[PDB]
Amino acid sequence: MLYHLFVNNQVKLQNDFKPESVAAIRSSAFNSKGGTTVFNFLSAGENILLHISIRPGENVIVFNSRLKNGAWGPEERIPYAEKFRPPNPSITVIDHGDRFQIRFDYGTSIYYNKRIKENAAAIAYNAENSLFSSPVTVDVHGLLPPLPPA
Amino acid sequence: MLYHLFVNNQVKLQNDFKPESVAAIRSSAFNSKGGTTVFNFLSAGENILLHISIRPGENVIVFNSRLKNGAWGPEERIPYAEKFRPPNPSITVIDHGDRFQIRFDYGTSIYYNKRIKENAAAIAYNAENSLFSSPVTVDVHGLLPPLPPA
Amino acid sequence: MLYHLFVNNQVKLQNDFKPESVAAIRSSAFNSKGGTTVFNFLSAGENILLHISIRPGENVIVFNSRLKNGAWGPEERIPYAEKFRPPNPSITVIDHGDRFQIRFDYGTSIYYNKRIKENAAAIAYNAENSLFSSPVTVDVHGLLPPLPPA
Amino acid sequence: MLYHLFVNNQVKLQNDFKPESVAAIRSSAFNSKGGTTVFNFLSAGENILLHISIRPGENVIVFNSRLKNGAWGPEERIPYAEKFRPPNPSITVIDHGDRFQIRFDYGTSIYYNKRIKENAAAIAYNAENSLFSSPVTVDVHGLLPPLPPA
Ligand SMILES: OC[C@H]1O[C@@H](O[C@H]2[C@H](O)[C@@H](O)[C@H](O)O[C@@H]2CO)[C@H](O)[C@@H](O)[C@H]1O
Ligand SMILES: OC[C@H]1O[C@@H](O[C@H]2[C@H](O)[C@@H](O)[C@H](O)O[C@@H]2CO)[C@H](O)[C@@H](O)[C@H]1O
Ligand SMILES: OC[C@H]1O[C@@H](O[C@H]2[C@H](O)[C@@H](O)[C@H](O)O[C@@H]2CO)[C@H](O)[C@@H](O)[C@H]1O
Ligand SMILES: OC[C@H]1O[C@@H](O[C@H]2[C@H](O)[C@@H](O)[C@H](O)O[C@@H]2CO)[C@H](O)[C@@H](O)[C@H]1O
Repeated sequence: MLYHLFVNNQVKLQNDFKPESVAAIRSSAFNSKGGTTVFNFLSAGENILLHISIRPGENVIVFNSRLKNGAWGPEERIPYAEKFRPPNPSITVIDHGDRFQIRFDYGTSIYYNKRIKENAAAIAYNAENSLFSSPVTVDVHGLLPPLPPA
Repeated sequence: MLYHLFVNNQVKLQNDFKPESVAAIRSSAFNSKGGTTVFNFLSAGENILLHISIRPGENVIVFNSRLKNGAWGPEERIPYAEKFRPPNPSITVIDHGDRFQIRFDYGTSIYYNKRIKENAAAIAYNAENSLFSSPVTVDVHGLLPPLPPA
Repeated sequence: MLYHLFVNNQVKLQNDFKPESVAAIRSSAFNSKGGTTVFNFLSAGENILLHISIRPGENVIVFNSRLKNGAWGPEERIPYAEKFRPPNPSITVIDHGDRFQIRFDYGTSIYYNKRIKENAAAIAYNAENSLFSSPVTVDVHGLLPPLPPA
Repeated sequence: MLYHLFVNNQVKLQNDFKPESVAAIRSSAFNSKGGTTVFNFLSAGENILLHISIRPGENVIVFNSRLKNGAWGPEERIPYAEKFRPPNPSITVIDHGDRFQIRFDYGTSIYYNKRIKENAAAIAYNAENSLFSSPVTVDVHGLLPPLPPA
């Protein structure tokens, strides 16, 4: 299923993003001078199941969760440098049931254990001076598709 | 290469669309009540190498070519009914040197012999009440990529 | 990388099967009357990092690990029924650093935590009356490849 | 549909290779010192609809056709050099209805007009000292599948 997720907006998923589900986020540009760019996986109740904060100017990507009206939990971080590949940087999120797998263009995957057991109903995109394009292409799968030889 | 082609606009390609090149056009929605939607493959000199005019009312897809300041030549048209598949309708164009191959969601491929011997420098998208999303996700290849077993 | 893994034989990998690596195993046939078929991911020192024992009669798929000259540890098994899809049954293994993820044609993914902290140097295939073809087509990736929209 | 086409043998297609059909041939090796290697697309009547003769020692690839007990027609040739890419060279054949498209690893595609109007029922592989592996992996499609971004 294809979606065009615009900045400072979101897309309501046709089906719940649940275990086995794959979200392929791809940008049609890379604005090297952009600022903090955020991507949230929200539940039907608007809880933030997976928060990804891409901070170029702090050289770190922060992962967290929080309930609609709750506080943030502990931050899980990683170096921002050499993760994205211009001109079409991408982010791939896979629900492995007990945790999420987030793969960027470079480096090994980041594993985030689930903190709020609920499936995702929507994907949000927030940033004032986005690091990526608007919209970004999002192809959500019900499961891993057949893979090409390369 | 990923491009986001907004309606009544166009996208300047990073490299010429030439023989062996494949353009994968995908929309995140299908507006049944949509009007006439047009996709053009333009050359550097703005010649319309391949004109794809989708007409729901008139029930046909019309293919043509035309120089920037010239007149349209004969039309090669086909039935519009049962070509697209909602919610993510698609259009794929492949350059085979002497002719273009066009493929939709349903039916067989359509072949259109080249009339203006030039490569494409940009892809246009026009519509008053587009049949598709805005923008449309467009993936351009230099050659046919590795195929999945399914 | 494409390998043809013949039965009761193995294939020496061009590069270590490590975290982020994906192995796409596919058979060109399914022999219903097949017996116990085994696939092993072996380390340079011939340790059996991941043992996949498919048992049609006993109706289960058994996962285990073992040092070259050591004894098997506890078995992590699952029901065999409705896992494969003829005529081209498949098995996919992905290394996630701390555990392996196994996927068949049907059902959800299976996760097996690593027991022997070593990378795989070869992939073995054993069977008296194999359930699959000989050889089996095997595509190994360094990282997850680009995914088709479907 | 997957097939394992062994040298000096063939594979009977589950379905007729006809217009829109794609055959993806991939070798798991490249024997640079190998000799002439042949791949034939045969009809149910054993007519050779598409003959591909890969001649390294003559630096040419020859295309031809002929009926089960008929003579060869005129040869359509091309340079052999820099077409295949080790260690996993490939050949892709696509039926465009009025002609075939043959793409190797490098160079533009070769277009062969059909000479015997019949669909293919089998694919043969002949060579004394093959340039490729045995078997070769063959994934035949009923039509072009969804393409990955790269
Ligand atoms: O935890 C995610 C959350 O972080 C906020 O920023 C934190 C910052 O990381 C921390 O070092 C500082 O002490 O407190 C800030 C506020 O909690 C972001 O503002 C917010 O957008 C999320 O990304
Ligand atoms: O042929 C492409 C061109 O068609 C124009 O419409 C045609 C119409 O299809 C034809 O039946 C009539 O005879 O002439 C019209 C004008 O030449 C479209 O208006 C134009 O945008 C192109 O799509
Ligand atoms: O556990 C992997 C190992 O199993 C052996 O068979 C086991 C059998 O599954 C178990 O029920 C019994 O208690 O012990 C047997 C031998 O330890 C297989 O023979 C061996 O090949 C591996 O597959
Ligand atoms: O035409 C395909 C056919 O060619 C045969 O070889 C030809 C050769 O190409 C030509 O130059 C010579 O004059 O005659 C030979 C016999 O026709 C191959 O022997 C045969 O296998 C096919 O590849």
